[PDB]
Amino acid sequence: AKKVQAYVKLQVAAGMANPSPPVGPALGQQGVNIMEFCKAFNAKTDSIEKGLPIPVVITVYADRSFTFVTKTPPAAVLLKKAAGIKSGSGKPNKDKVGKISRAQLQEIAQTKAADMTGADIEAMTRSIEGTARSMGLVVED
Amino acid sequence: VAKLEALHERHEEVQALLGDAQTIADQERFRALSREYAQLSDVSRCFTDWQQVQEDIETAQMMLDDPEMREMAQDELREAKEKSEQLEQQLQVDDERNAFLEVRAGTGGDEAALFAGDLFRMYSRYAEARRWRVEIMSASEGEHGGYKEIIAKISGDGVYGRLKFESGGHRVQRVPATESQGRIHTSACTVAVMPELPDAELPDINPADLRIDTFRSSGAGGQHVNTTDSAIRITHLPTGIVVECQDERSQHKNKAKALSVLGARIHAAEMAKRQQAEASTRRNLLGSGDRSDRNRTYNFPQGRVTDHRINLTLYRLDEVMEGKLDMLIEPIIQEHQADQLAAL
Amino acid sequence: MALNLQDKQAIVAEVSEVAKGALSAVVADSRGVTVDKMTELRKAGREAGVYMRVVRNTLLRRAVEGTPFECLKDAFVGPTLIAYSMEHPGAAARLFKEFAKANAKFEVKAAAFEGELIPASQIDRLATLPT
Amino acid sequence: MKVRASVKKLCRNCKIVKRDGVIRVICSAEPKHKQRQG
RNA sequence: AGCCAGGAUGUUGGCUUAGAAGCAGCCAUCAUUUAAAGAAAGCGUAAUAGCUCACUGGUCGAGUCGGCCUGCGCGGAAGA
Repeated sequence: AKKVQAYVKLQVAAGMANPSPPVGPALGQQGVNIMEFCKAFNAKTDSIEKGLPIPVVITVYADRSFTFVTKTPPAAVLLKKAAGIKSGSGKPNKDKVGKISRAQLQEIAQTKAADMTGADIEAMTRSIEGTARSMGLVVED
Repeated sequence: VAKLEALHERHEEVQALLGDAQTIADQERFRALSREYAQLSDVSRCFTDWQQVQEDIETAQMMLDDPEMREMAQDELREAKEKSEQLEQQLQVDDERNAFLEVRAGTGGDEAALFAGDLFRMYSRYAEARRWRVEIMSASEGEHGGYKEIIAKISGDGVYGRLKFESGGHRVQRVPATESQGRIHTSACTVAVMPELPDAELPDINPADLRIDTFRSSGAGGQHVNTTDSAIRITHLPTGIVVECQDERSQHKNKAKALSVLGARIHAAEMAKRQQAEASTRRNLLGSGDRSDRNRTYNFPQGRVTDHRINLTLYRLDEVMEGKLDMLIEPIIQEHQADQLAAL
Repeated sequence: MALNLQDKQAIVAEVSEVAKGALSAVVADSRGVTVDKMTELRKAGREAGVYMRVVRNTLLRRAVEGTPFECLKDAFVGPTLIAYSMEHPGAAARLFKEFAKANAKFEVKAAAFEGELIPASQIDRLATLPT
Repeated sequence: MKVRASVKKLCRNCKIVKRDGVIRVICSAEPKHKQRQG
C-alpha cells in the first residue's frame, strides 16, 4: 500500500563484498538493514556476472520489504571491456577511440533492448551509437 | 616489515570507520578518512599479495630436500624479487625541487677537511650517474686537503627527493694522508641539504592599508614652518612599523624619503626573518660533528660502510667512494616510508 | 514552429492518418506522466504499430480544420481535449478495449467515454470491435 | 537593501518598481537582490 | 500573461574509475517517445533526494513583445 514514498537507486561495483563502506549512509536513509540489502545485492552479483558496476532500483516499503530491480550494464564499461579498449575522450583534439563493429554495438544493443525500451529497436542501437559519439567510440560495420 | 604489519591492521580498521552513518556528518573526518583509504587499500593489496608469496616459499623451502620442488622454488623466488620491486615503487610515491648541498669539515682539522674533498666527490659523481648537474658557489681550502667548506647548488629533478637523507655528521676512520706515523684516526664531516625555496618579493607597499598621517613639522624655521604640514608618518598595519621623517620643505620630497626608508624596512626585515629561520633550520639539521653525532660510518681499514639510522652495514665500500650510493639510500627511503604510513 | 508552413505541416501528417483510418477513441491525460506513455506508446508499438500518434491538438480551429471532410461528427470534440486515437491496421481493432482496461487503472477522466465514429452513434460503449 | 547608482535585474524574479521616483528593485525569491536609487 | 500536466529513458555518461548524478578548472552539443522536454538556468546536498524554468497540449480569447531613430524629464547629487 506504500509504492512511491521511498525511492533510492544503488548498486555500484559488483565485484565487491558487503556494501558497508560505499553504500552505508545511503541505506541509513530509511533505516534499511545493510545486511538484508547485502542478501539482495550478493544474490544479484551471482545473478549474472561480477565486475560490472550496475544501477539497481530500490524501493523500501513501510514493512522493510524492498523491491530490487537490476538494469543493464552501462555502455561505458561494456564498450571499454568487451572491445578491450582503454582510450575514452575529453580531449577531442588529441584523444579518441578507434573503430568498433556495428554488430558488436548491436549485440550489446540486443541485451539493452530486452531491458531498455522504446518503439524502434534499431534506434536502440542508435542509442548506444550516441553514447559512442561523445565517448570518442567510433562505430563501423 | 613489522611496520607493514601495522599497515594491514590499519586496513581492518577502515572496515570499521568507513561504514558508520554519523561519521559522514564530519566532512573533515570523512575526506581525510577517504584520503587514507586511497593509500591504504593499494599498499594493503600490495602487502596481502606479498603475504601469500612469502608463506609459499617457507613451506616449499626445506621440504624433502628435492631439487624438483627447488624448481617450484626457483619460479616463485624470481617472482618474489620482481614482485616486491613493483611493490617498492608503489611505497616510494611533495618535494622534488632543487637543493643546496653543504658539506663542511668538522672535528679532525686537516684530515677532516681532506675527507670532505672525497665526500663532495661522491655526490658530484652520483649526480653524473643521474645527469642532474652541479655548480659550486663558495669554497674554502685546508691548504692541502681540497675543501674545508663548500656550498654546492644541485640542479636536477627529484634531487631533494633523494638527497634529503644526508643530514648529519659523517664519521670516517682511516689512515690520514697527513700522518707522519701510520696511525689510525677518526674524522667528521657534516652534510646539510636544504630545499631551494623561491625568494619572491611583495609589491613593497600595496597602498590600501597604509595609514598615512601628516602634521606641522617640529623644528626651526619661521612663519612657514609653523603653518606647514611638511612631516609625514607611514604606519604599516600588517607589521605595525612606524617611520617619521621631516627633512625637506615639500611634503612630497619628504614623502619620497619616507617611502624609501619604509621600502628598506619591510624588505630587510622579511629577509632577516628568513635568514634567522634558515640558520635555525640548519643548526637543527647539521649537528655539531664531534665524533658522536653520526648517521653513517665510513671505515676504511675494514672496507665497511654502515648506516646507523636503520642499523645496516655493508662490506662493499670501494663502489660507494666511487659514487654509487643509490643502493644505500634506497633502503633508507624504504624504512622511512614504512613509518610514513603509521604516521596517521 | 515558424508559420503555416510548419503548422499545416502537422496538418498534412494529420490528413495522412485519416486517409487510412476509420475508427477512434477518447482519452485525456491532463496528469499524464512519461512513464504513462512509456508503456502506452510502447504497447502501441507492440500491438500493431506507431500509427497511433497521440494528437492532443483538439482545438476546434486546429485539429478540426485538419479533417472537416472525413468524420464530420468530431465538431463538439473541441473543448476538454480528446486525442483522435485512429485505428489504421484493421478497422475496428482492440485499441479502444486496451485503453478501457487502462480506464479502470489510471485514466482519472476518460473525456466522456462514448465510443467514437463508425456506428456513427454515441454513448453506448463500443466493446463489440473485432479483436 | 543595497543603495546604488545602477540597478539591474539579477534573476528571473526581479521586478522594477518606481516608488516616489526612486527606482527600487524588489525580488520575492531571494531577499538579497533588494535595491534602491539609480 | 495567468491557471492545469509533462519537463523524462539509455546516463553515479569517460574528471586523475574516491566526487561534483542536466551543476567549479572536466567533454561533446548523442539517440528514442511526441501533445513535448535542454545530456541544461538556479537553489540544496561529498553526492543524491527535493523544487522551478525553458519547450510543449487544454483553458479563457484579443493585440502583444523586443530592438532602433529622437523631443522633454527622473535618479546618480553631501558643507560649514
